[PDB]
Amino acid sequence: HMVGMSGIGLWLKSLRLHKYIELFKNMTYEEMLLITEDFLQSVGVTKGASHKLALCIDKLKERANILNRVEQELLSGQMELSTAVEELTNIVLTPMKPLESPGPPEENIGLRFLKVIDIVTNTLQQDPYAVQDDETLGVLMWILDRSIHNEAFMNHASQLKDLKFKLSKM
Repeated sequence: HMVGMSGIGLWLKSLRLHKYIELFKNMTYEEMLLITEDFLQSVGVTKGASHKLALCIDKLKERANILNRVEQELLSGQMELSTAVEELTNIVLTPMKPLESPGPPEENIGLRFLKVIDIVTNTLQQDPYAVQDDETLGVLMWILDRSIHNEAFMNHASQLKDLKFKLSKM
């Protein structure tokens, strides 16, 4: 697989679409983002899966805005941690290019994702009852878990394990 596509299989499995793993064979990250429902129907994907995958690809394109929004609303106190962690859950397994990918930092998905993780874990440790929310804390630990193994975060794995360790001891 090419840059940013090492997690394509796990992502598809998460959407119950791993049946189409071969479609991505030598596809580049940029090509994946050019996928349309029309293209999928044309290459043998059922109309149902074509629509669903097209929707998922569209959501991939919204990641930067979603992360930007979560960052903002958490900093303003408008968004609950449970909500922020739910949003992250739907992004953590998506195909992400390495942090070292040149371009506007604001559009660097991996970077925005790690930024939100910092805000979340920081807001958490400052919440007197944070420890009492077993559900939210459990999802977050799973997120850190999947992030530690995301090749795009290769050079941050150490910091992530540390963070996850700190939280496990609250």
